[PDB]
Amino acid sequence: TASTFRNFISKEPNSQFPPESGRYHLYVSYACPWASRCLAYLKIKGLEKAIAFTSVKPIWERTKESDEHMGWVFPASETEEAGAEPDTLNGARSIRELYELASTNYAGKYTVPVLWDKKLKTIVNNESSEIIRMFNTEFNDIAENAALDLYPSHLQAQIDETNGWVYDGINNGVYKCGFARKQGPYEEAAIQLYEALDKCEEILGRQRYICGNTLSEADIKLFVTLIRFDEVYAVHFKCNKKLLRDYPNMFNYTKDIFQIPGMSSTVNMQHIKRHYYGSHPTVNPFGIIPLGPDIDYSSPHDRNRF
Amino acid sequence: TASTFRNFISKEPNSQFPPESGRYHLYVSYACPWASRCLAYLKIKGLEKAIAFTSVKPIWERTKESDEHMGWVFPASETEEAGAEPDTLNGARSIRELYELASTNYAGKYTVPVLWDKKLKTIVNNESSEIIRMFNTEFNDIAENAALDLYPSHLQAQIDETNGWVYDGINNGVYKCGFARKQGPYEEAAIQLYEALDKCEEILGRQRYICGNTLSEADIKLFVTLIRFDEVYAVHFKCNKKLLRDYPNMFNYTKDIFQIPGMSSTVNMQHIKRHYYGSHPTVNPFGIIPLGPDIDYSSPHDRNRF
Ligand SMILES: N[C@@H](CCC(=O)N[C@@H](CS)C(=O)NCC(=O)O)C(=O)O
Ligand SMILES: N[C@@H](CCC(=O)N[C@@H](CS)C(=O)NCC(=O)O)C(=O)O
Repeated sequence: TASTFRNFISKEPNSQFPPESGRYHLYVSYACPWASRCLAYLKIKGLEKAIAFTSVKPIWERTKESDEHMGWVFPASETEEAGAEPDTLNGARSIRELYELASTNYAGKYTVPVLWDKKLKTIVNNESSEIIRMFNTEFNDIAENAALDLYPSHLQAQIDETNGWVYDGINNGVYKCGFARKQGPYEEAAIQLYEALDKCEEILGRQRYICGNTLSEADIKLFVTLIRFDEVYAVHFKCNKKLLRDYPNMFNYTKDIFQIPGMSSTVNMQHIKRHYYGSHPTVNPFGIIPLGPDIDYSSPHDRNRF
Repeated sequence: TASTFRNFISKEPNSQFPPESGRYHLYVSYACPWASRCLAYLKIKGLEKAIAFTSVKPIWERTKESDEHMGWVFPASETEEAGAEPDTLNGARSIRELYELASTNYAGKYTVPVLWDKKLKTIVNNESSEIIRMFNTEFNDIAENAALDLYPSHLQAQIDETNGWVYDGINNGVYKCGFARKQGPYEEAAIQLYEALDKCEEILGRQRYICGNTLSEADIKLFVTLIRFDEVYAVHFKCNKKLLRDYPNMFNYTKDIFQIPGMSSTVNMQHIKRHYYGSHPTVNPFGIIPLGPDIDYSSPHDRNRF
């Protein structure tokens, strides 16, 4: 009956959602940067056994017969498309169906990520920024890497501040450029985007990570956008004043984070490219997929110089 | 009454078109690479006084009321749009109108360039490859730079051979990528495109120009495509396996040719970008113009190292 799903896992008494192992399930798309945040945290914090995940198909399809709604769909079998698995948990065929199964009063969009609860058969949370916070603290009793803290108290002020202008300028900014229907609004977003990127470039020139000498939540939010920049945003969203490849610091910075154990696991460039170029006949009518620079992010970087 | 306009200026007896000064007129668009070939030759060979030129508006508009045909149009006045001038010669309002005025039996496309004859009130030629040949030899009696030969006999074999695979792979190849409606054909064009570009890169690593140590016709045909690559082809036509900026030889090679006296005169990046992104609601519905890297091609190059 809920109109929104913004609840939290909690190690507190009288909590609807305690951090039990095998209880929760993460629904994602490799293509979506926001969902990719959560996949990164599962590997970084070592929550693989605690929380399994399933990825939908990259290209949108029709979710129902009665209306022409387009969105995320699950494959019918494991062999239908690489990187995608059917929803064996609830037998759903689309993300939309999972929401409807949780509540007929849901008023939001049918988006990923989705943190599902197997016990109450409901959606705990569908906000990536919140999912990664509870992935960072609430599962430390069973996390393979409990010590690792991406949101330590002494950084929260700087992380929240960084997240601020990085969200508006970069994470969400690339979409402002792509969804712009007028020249003025486009240039506003593009200008502000490369102001933010230059700002990052200067920071990462003095230190290894965006908020100091250690990895933080801010780095994961930034990385998921950068890893998609030259292949998608630079063409699909017309963000071409400068490519990531041309930012020496951010470029090696992306390689560095990509090469962190378990991170490359969460980058599926096929799903990334297939989704953006294949699910928007508005912006890309014939659904052609650019060749792309095909950069090897496993290749050497210079970020150890710090 | 002619169905085609493929005639030649000639210093021969009994020739319909002798190379008289002030007799012929060149109609172009700064945006079109093929037309830009001819502008380059006018400045290189020093034919400014001999042959005047007029540029149409970059963005296509309706040419008639009775049908919805879109194409080149002249401004009504000199102040309507920079880089464009009205057709004061024949008072035409579109390129289409110039063709119809030449012959009601014309069966080709209403394209630029157009080499017009003021005497017979007709179109001499509308093929860029041919226009530049007669710009190179037939006006040497009045050319400010008569000595300069871009198609000297001892290079014709190599120039024609270079022009061969450069036309299919690069000059026309970028369009094969952009007009591709299917993935397979796109990848064919994109693959073949970057095979040709790599081939150029290797050549220009051993020598200054594409056909040896001196500028030739082959260089002008290549340059007009390269100067448009990162701003247009790399995004609009999805040619993004590699940007020109990333080819050190071809990149400086483009700067070198750009800086040849009178060449920069023929590069109007505004017209270039406005046309491609503004005249195809098919490929680019909202007609948004990417910010673009805004490269200064007047900046220093390393091509004198030869
Ligand atoms: N606020 C959400 C954003 C999630 C989101 O925008 N997801 C996109 C994928 S990139 C989506 O599933 N969109 C589906 C739709 O709008 O139809 C978060 O940060 O987690
Ligand atoms: N074969 C011609 C090609 C000219 C050409 O394709 N021009 C284009 C501009 S890039 C044009 O005027 N197209 C107009 C149309 O097709 O409607 C040449 O090499 O000169």
